[PDB]
Amino acid sequence: EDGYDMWLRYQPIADQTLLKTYQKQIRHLHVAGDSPTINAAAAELQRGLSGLLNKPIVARDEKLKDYSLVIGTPDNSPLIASLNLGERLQALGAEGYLLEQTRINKRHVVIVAANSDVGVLYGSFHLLRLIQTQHALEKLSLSSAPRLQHRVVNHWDNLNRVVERGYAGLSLWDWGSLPNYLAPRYTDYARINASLGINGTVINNVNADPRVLSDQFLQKIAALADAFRPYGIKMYLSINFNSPRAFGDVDTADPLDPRVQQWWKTRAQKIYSYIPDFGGFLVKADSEGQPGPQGYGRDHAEGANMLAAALKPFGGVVFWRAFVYHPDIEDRFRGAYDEFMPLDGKFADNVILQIKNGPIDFQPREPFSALFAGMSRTNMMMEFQITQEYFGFATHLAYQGPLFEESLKTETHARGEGSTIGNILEGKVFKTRHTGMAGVINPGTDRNWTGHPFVQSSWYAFGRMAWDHQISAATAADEWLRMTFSNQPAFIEPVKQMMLVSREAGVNYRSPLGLTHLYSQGDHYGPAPWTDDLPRADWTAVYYHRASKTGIGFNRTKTGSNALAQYPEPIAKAWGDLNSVPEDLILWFHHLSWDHRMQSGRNLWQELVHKYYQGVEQVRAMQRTWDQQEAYVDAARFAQVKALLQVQEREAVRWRNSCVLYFQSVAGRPIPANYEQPEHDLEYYKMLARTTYVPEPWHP
Amino acid sequence: EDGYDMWLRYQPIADQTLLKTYQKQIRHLHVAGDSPTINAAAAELQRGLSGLLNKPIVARDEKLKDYSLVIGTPDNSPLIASLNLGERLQALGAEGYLLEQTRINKRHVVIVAANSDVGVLYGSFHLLRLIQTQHALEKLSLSSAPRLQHRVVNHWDNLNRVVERGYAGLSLWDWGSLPNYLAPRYTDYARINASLGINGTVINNVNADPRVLSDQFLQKIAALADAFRPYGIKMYLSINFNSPRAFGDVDTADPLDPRVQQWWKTRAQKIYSYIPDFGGFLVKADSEGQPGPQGYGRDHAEGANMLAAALKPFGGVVFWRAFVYHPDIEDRFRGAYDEFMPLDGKFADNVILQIKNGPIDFQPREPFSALFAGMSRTNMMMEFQITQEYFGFATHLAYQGPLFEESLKTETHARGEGSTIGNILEGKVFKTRHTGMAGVINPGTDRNWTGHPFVQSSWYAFGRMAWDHQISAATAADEWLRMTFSNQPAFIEPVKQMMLVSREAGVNYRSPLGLTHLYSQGDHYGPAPWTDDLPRADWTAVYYHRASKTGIGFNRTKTGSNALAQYPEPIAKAWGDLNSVPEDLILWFHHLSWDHRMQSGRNLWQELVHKYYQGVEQVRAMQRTWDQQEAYVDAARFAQVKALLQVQEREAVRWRNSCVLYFQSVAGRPIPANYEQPEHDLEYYKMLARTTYVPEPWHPA
Ligand SMILES: O=C(O)[C@H]1O[C@@H](O)[C@H](O)[C@@H](O)[C@@H]1O
Ligand SMILES: O=C(O)[C@H]1O[C@@H](O)[C@H](O)[C@@H](O)[C@@H]1O
Ligand SMILES: [Co+2]
Ligand SMILES: [Co+2]
Ligand SMILES: [Co+2]
Ligand SMILES: [Co+2]
Ligand SMILES: [Co+2]
Ligand SMILES: [Co+2]
Ligand SMILES: [Co+2]
Ligand SMILES: [Co+2]
Repeated sequence: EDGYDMWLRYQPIADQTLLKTYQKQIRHLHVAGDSPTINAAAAELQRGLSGLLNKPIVARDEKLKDYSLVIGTPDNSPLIASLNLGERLQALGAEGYLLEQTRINKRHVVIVAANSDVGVLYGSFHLLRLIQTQHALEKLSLSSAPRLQHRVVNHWDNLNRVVERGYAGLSLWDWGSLPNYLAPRYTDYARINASLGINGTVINNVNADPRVLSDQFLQKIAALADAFRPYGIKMYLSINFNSPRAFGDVDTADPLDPRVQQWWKTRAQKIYSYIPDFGGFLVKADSEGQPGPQGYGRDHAEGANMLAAALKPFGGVVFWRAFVYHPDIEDRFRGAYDEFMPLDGKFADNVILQIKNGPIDFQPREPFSALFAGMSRTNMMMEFQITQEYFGFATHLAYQGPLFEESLKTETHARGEGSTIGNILEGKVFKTRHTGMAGVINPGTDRNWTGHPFVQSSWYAFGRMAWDHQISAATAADEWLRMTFSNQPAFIEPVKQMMLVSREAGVNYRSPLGLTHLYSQGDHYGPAPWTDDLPRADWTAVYYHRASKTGIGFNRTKTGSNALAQYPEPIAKAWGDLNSVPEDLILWFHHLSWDHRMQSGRNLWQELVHKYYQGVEQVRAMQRTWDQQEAYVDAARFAQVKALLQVQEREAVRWRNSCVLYFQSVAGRPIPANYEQPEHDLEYYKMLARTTYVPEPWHP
Repeated sequence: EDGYDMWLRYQPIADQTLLKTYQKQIRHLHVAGDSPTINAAAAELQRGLSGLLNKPIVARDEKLKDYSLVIGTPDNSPLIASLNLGERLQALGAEGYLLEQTRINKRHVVIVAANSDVGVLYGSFHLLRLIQTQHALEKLSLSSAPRLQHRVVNHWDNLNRVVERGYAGLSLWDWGSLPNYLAPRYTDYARINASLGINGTVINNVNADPRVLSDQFLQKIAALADAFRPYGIKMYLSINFNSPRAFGDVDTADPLDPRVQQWWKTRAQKIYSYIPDFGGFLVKADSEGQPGPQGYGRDHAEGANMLAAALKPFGGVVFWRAFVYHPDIEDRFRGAYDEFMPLDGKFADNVILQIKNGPIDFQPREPFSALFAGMSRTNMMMEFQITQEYFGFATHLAYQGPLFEESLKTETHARGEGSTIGNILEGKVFKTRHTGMAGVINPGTDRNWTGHPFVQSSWYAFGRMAWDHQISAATAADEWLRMTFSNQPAFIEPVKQMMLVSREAGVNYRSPLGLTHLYSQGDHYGPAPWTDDLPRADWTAVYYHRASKTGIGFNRTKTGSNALAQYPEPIAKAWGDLNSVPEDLILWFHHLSWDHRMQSGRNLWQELVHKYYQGVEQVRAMQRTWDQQEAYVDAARFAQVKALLQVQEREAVRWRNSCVLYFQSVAGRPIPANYEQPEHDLEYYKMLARTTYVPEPWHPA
């Protein structure tokens, strides 16, 4: 087990009694269709069922045999059509499916039925997943349809193949051999994502390279799109807003200039000539030095709509990112909301605003982005981070399922109770239909795709939750563990719990209690809570914590930056009152004296120290848990995860010591005597922050 | 087949009659020894014999059974000791071995015998290679010993894991998880190299990062050294000469300053505390902006000997590179020789001067470095390039065996006939202390290690030739093809010939007839023969070709730069006379009229055009040959190679068109009508040279 198969490990079912039951139920595979998508589904079931059932199961179009798996749509499978499923199939829409044990002409069958070929593909992966996770097929009757339209992955890949915030190898896209070489890995990539129902990929960096739009690269990109197409995955590209200028075709990129409008229209025509089902564009504009409409004195709707008009005739959409923040505003927290709220309703219907979970930048815990509860006439989609930019690159174990679930189940009170982020994303709160979730996965050429084996779990949870935003972190972990490692209950339970606590451990040894943005700049690998004196104050650490001798925290109430007024009144009320604000967010909104007493009975200084030490203890406990699993895991992945956890414990100690000593130097309070005192001083940790190997190929 | 096993593919022998013979001969595996190295040999034989013979063969220390493979030294194997092999075995030295079908206590056996445990490991790999290449074991009686002492690989790896002139992925060394995580791939890397007898590795870039010497990194590096040790591979590091300054410990790096001398002594003590058998240092100094003794007004012997003194108490060596050339000399070709000859005899005995094959920079064909025939009182070693910096990155097929053989068999006449480069390296010409060969391999994390499958063949040939410098490119290709793809004769023959022509094809479409250095600067991906106006003239293209309306070539005879006078007289004579100079080197030494008539009957302009067009035709023929092999190769590697050959053909056309049109613009002569006229004009190719995606993660400064 080198991890190349990820969670699609088609190994013989270990439970011998259960295996016999599956072998009795699925003796044949019946597939009448022959479209590329159905062929992909048939190929997956043939390899999957053959591996899991430990016998050759070959896809055939022959007279129906007893105990068959039968797949198709009413349009390509007369057997499925003969069942007259009607309304039951109608509720499934364009991507849903039905899995059911039933009878066709007295033959025992299990059907994978859908309206479309892609629905059949998704249903086929779910059928395999039921077997992978040792679920019974007897009396099976279930249907599912995705809750979000655009379920996409994002890759911050540069064309030189270095990945920005990439800890898993070089970019998968081998430009030097494209379009000529159709590497099997491109198909495996499609299989991995299709297994989760992901239907779109943005292959290139948001810090966008205009070359992706050149003929040379569109031909290369078309080969990738061709490989992804049978798996239902549309191709998307990040664009550079100054492309008309970069190509030397127009002397401006102003979206109101007709020559610019025309340049994009012609470029869209060129794209669709190579990729007739091209999805559209991802846009990072007027942010962190990336060009945009504001560079020409135009607004974000003017820029987005210009691109959207170029795509409209071809059915393309614009994912316009809301990650924008000017350095001269009072409070970066307020930035995106103040930029986009005035534009609510001004965007075309093929524009979707892509918004990070929180208003800062993927920090270990952030409150929900106020834009989600404020934009009522604009399509929106979520952007989550999977790659561990802020959770320890490829050496820390940090399952992100809990972060995603926490976000999705957050009640916003935007329009009564039930205004959860998930419900907003689904479109039910504000009544929009163009919906989605994007996940910044940044995998690479490492054999296991993600570097750290457990980053696979985060990619997994993300795709499951993009399909159904109410799926819990626990449910996704249970499936992933079964698929990736073992179905042994004695293994599943402790490892699931280890996964579930890992996110919180990552918060605790870095920045608990509402602290944030304490990382070394600009690499983000280790601690640097002392960081000050950068060209922009909002890229420093002290800007966020505002620690002094008397207190800590950032006042975002009415008496401070009043960012709380950007939220619905029930949220502003709950978070603005010290009696009701969650302690896990408190320092985002309140500047508190070090003597403030917390729910635990500790004062704030004591609670801060307790949290930092708790995070290290949580890592140590993960170490012990993992060591207990040696009998259930292959020796190679066991040894790898054991080793990485040692690296993580060492780094967590460095984080803890650096931060506790830093805040001690500012507060002037002792570390309570029960704790192991750091043996080195703050100056030593400032030296480790200069000399600690930053393990990433890309650099700021 | 994803190429991860490279040439150690232990799959069942396909010839069923032959398989049965092997199965009859090797029924058991007997190993009495238990040192780490013997254990590694035993594990290799267990997995190798089990795979090749398609039956479980487990290494055991039990009473000898009939039809056993028995391995060991007289010191660790009483069975081998009982044969009283004496002088025959002893003559094979510290790394050699004997493979022999014989009898012990009336049992039929095949022995893998050596004086040392590493000799047993090397012999075990040769035993497996005999089976992998379908050689008979009946009456087997062969011995071998390496002809060079230091058989080393070099990795131009940066600590961020980006590889300089690396076309095969990120650096293998995962610094973020070291030393804690002992990745299996580190052992597989040691197996690959040990299978060729490679006994050293320099893991980091010659453009050296001082951090490798920090305690933090030495701990990491020690884990790698630990993984490599059972396989006989010593660890070496490239050093930055300014390290005492970079560490903030000394305000100078002057090798004559006692504080500097002491810094390195203390540093060596720290290294050896982590890695007790550390091999030593590779040094790129006073070259291309890298620091060195000349920065302190000292010479390269003063610098090298300072480092060598630090290592001497621990048995370490300094590989001091001769790749040095100042921008203000009249002819770069003369540089290394003029720098180092005055220092011949001044280097300490644990210093070895590491010299590239040619005096420029790994160009597709270079004449031999004159230093090899001149330095008669200094230890020398060869440096060859495997990574295809100048042969097309990871997209062109270019087996380098012929380049290495061409070099090693070149007669230099240093001390009369028999003064081949190989014999010089072996120590037979000048009678020297330390010998060796280094190969810049630059593999990475790509599943197949080398990107292009065929780069594996170059690494293979390199290690084979480091063991025995008289091994031909053809022999190494025959072995490699058998081990990597197929033993079918109908496959081997045409693919071997394809491999053998591939180097020449790469010369032909880039820079034939003694032309050189026509690449895009500084990435080296594509053609740029017009390159002029760089900060240093010796980094341009025009500096080398000197093309004009009347002629082309660089005068290195007595009437020009007289670089020929740096060679032994018979070479200076042969190359300086137009009647005897090889046409494949001619423009290195002569500036010739475009009307000069070549051996073929063509004038020089016509010959130049013919060679550039021939190179493209040679790639097209490689495509046709490869297509004919579909039945013999697995579908995945077949498809990959087919596709890469398409990329190569397209790029070779770009090269051809760019260079022919460029030289045409200068000569003002027509491309003969028999040749297909380029798809576009010279200005268009000057545009493709700005627009053509450079497929490498690393970029020049
Ligand atoms: O989302 C973004 O555009 C940016 O997000 C930040 O988290 C990363 O540090 C930066 O590399 C990205 O370009
Ligand atoms: O040998 C060397 O030091 C140099 O060789 C040249 O061929 C390479 O362009 C350069 O990247 C190396 O550093
Ligand atoms: Co893994
Ligand atoms: Co980059
Ligand atoms: Co735990
Ligand atoms: Co206190
Ligand atoms: Co290969
Ligand atoms: Co670099
Ligand atoms: Co050929
Ligand atoms: Co002519």
